[PDB]
Amino acid sequence: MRVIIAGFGRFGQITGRLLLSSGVKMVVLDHDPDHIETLRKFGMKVFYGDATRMDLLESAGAAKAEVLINAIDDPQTNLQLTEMVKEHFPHLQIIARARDVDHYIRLRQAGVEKPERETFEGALKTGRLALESLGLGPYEARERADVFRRFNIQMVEEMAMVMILIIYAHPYPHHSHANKRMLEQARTLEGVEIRSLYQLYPDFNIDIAAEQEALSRADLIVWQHPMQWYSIPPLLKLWIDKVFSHGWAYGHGGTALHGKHLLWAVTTGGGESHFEIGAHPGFDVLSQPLQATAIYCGLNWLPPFAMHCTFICDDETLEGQARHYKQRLLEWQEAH
Amino acid sequence: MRVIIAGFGRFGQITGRLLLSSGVKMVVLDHDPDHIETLRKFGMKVFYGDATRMDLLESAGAAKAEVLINAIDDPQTNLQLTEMVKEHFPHLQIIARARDVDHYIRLRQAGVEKPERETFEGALKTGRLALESLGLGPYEARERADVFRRFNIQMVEEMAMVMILIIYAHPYPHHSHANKRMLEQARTLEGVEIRSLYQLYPDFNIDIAAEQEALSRADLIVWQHPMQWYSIPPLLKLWIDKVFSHGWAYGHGGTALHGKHLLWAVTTGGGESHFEIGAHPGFDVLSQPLQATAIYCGLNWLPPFAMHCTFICDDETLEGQARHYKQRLLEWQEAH
Ligand SMILES: Cc1cc2nc3c(=O)[nH]c(=O)nc-3n(C[C@H](O)[C@H](O)[C@H](O)COP(=O)(O)O)c2cc1C
Ligand SMILES: Cc1cc2nc3c(=O)[nH]c(=O)nc-3n(C[C@H](O)[C@H](O)[C@H](O)COP(=O)(O)O)c2cc1C
Ligand SMILES: CCN1C(=O)C[C@H](SC[C@H](NC(=O)CC[C@H](N)C(=O)O)C(=O)NCC(=O)O)C1=O
Ligand SMILES: [Zn+2]
Ligand SMILES: [Zn+2]
Repeated sequence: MRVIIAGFGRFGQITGRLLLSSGVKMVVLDHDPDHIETLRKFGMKVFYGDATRMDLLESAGAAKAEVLINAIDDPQTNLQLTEMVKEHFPHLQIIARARDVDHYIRLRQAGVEKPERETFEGALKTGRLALESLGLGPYEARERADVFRRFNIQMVEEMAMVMILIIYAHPYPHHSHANKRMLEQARTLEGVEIRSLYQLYPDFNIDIAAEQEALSRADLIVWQHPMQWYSIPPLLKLWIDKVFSHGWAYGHGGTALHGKHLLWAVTTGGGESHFEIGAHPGFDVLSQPLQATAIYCGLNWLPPFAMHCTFICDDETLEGQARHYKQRLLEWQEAH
Repeated sequence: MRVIIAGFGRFGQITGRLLLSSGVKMVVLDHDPDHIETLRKFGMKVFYGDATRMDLLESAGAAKAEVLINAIDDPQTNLQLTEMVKEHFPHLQIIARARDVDHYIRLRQAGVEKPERETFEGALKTGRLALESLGLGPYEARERADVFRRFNIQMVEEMAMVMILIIYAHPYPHHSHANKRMLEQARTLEGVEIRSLYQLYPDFNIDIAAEQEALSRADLIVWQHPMQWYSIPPLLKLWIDKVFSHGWAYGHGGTALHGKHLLWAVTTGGGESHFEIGAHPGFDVLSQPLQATAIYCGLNWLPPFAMHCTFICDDETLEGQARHYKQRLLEWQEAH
C-alpha cells in the first residue's frame, strides 16, 4: 500500500520485519529463488523479477506508494532503480542502502537524502565491543562512536559535494496537544528559532557545538516541555549536562551565557493543588533545580510560564493558554 | 600492543579508525593489495597474508594480545580464524563480524559472546528512516527499533542453543571515586542487588520488564548517583519515566511498589553552602521532585543519604562516608 521494498536479502528482511512489527503493510520486489520460502512466511505481496522493470514497478503500486526502500545489494542495479523511480514516480520517497562510500556518493548525487552504508553501523558497534573488552565503560564507548559517526558523516558529505530560542523537549511532539498549540502560537512571532530535541536527537547523541552556536545567537532561551514526574524529560537533562559545559557555561572563561534570559515554559496534567505534597510543597519549588542551573551559568531567570490542568483541559482553555504564552513572549521582546 | 584486527576492508577500516581516535595500539592481518596504501597512511603495522596461518598469528603477537577483532567478510575464513584462535590463544577475546544468522550461530557455538551481524544495525536505521518518512516521530521510531532489536536478539539466541536493590546511575562508573567506594561498602552486606544503569543501557533503551522484575523482589530501593545540575542523571530519569508505568506503579491497579521503601543516595561536589542559590535555597529542597514521585507511587520516602564536599574531600572522609552509607543500609535491614 504505502511501502515498496526492493531486495529481500539480509538487509531488506530486517527493514521489512521492523516495518511489519510497526503494523506497516508493504509489497516486495525480489528476484531470488532462494528467498521464495522467506517471502512465503513474510506474507506480503511479492513481485518476482527485476525491480528495474517499469511494468513490475507500476503493478507494485509505485504511482501511489509513499516510500520505496531500495535494499538492492548490487550498486549498479541499486542506482538504476533509483534513477528510474526519480524519473517516473516523482512523489515516491527513496530510502537507499549503499554498499560503500563511492555508492553513497552516487546516491547523494541522485538525490537520496541519507543513504545507509550497509556495514557502517555494524562496524561502529564492533568498535564499541572492542573498546569495552579493553576496559572502557559501555556508555563512554557509545559516546566515542557518536563523535566518530558525526565526524565521518561530515567528511563523506563533503566528498559527495566535491531573538528567542525555544529548546523544545516533548518526547512525542506529534502526539502533543498543549505544547503543540503553544508552538503554533510562538512561530507567529519573529526572531523565534525552535529546536526540537527529540526530533534532532532520537539517539540521545547531542551535538554540543551546534547547540552552543544557536545559544550564542539567542537573547531569550526557553525550556519548553511537558512535566514528567515533577521534573523535565531525560533528553532535556542530557542537553543541560552536555551543552552547559565547563569553560563555556561556567568556570574559568565560561561566560557565553552571561546576560541572556531564560524562561521555563512547562505544561502539567495536574492543577496547582496537586503539588501540595511532600516536605517542600507547591509548584514553585519544583523550579529550583532549573533556576539554580540557570543562575549558576549567569542567566537571568524569568517568572515561569506554566499551564496546569491539561488532563481536564477545555479546548477553549488550551487556546487562551497558548495565546498567553505568545503574549509572555511578545512582552519580553518589546522590553528588549 | 593490545589489539589485532583481521580484515581491513569496509568493515575493518571503520572499526580500526574508531580505535585510532581512542589511541588504541593495533596491528593488522590483511592480504589485499588494495588496502596496502590505506594501511601505510595510518602508520599501521601490517602482517600481510592469510590470517589463518599460525606463524602469522604468532608474529602478530596473538599470544600477548588482549583483543582480536575478526573483521573477515568470508564466513568460512572468518570461522576458521575464530576456531584456530580459540584453540591456541585462550586469553585472546574474540570480537567477530557475522555475515548472517547462521554465521552468527556458528560463532556463538565457537565461543564468541556477541557476534555482530554486519548489516543488521544499518537495516534498522533504514527501517527507522522509512517509518519517519511515513510520519512517525524520529524518537518513537527509534523506540520501535529498540523493541524489535530486543526481540530479534532473544530469538537468534534461542536458535543458537537449539532485600536491597540499588539502582546505580553514575554515567562513568569506572571514573568514579565517591560512589565506587560506597558500592564497595554496600556489597559487603547481604541481600544487596546492584543494577548499574549506564552499564546495562548505554543506548538508553530500557527493558521495562527486567527492571520491574528486579523491583518486584526488592524491599528497599536505592537511587544512587552523583548529583549533576541540582538533579539526577538523564538515564535515571528515563528509568523513572519508563519503569514507573501506568497500571503498575500508579493509576488503577498500580500497586506494585506499595509498601516498599525508597532511599536517595546522592553525592555532591559542593558542600551545603554550594546550595545557597535560587529562590528556594538549601540542599533538602532538591529532593522534592523525587519525594513527590515516591509519594505518588506508594513508596516510603526515607531521609536521604547525602555525601557532600567530594571536590575537596580527604581520602579518610571518603572512606568514612562510604562506611556511613553501609551503616544506613544495615540499620534499615536491621529495622525490617
Ligand atoms: C512520564 C509521564 C510523567 C508525568 N508526570 C507528571 C507530573 O509529575 N505532574 C503532572 O502534573 N503531570 C505529569 N504528567 C502529565 C503531562 O505533564 C501532561 O500530560 C502534559 O503536560 C500534556 O501536554 P501535551 O498535550 O503537550 O502532551 C506526566 C506524563 C507522563 C507521560
Ligand atoms: C554534569 C555535571 C554536573 C554537576 N553538577 C553538580 C551540582 O549540581 N552540584 C554539586 O554539588 N556537584 C555537581 N557536580 C559534581 C558531582 O556531583 C561530583 O563530582 C560527584 O558527586 C563525585 O562523585 P564520584 O566521585 O562518584 O564521581 C556535577 C558534575 C558533573 C559531571
Ligand atoms: C527467521 C525468518 N527468516 C526466514 O524465514 C528465512 C530467513 S533466514 C536468515 C537470514 N539469512 C539469509 O538471508 C541468508 C543469507 C546468506 N546466506 C548470505 O550469505 O547472503 C538473515 O540472516 N537475515 C538477516 C538477519 O536476520 O539478521 C529469515 O530471515
Ligand atoms: Zn512524535
Ligand atoms: Zn565508565
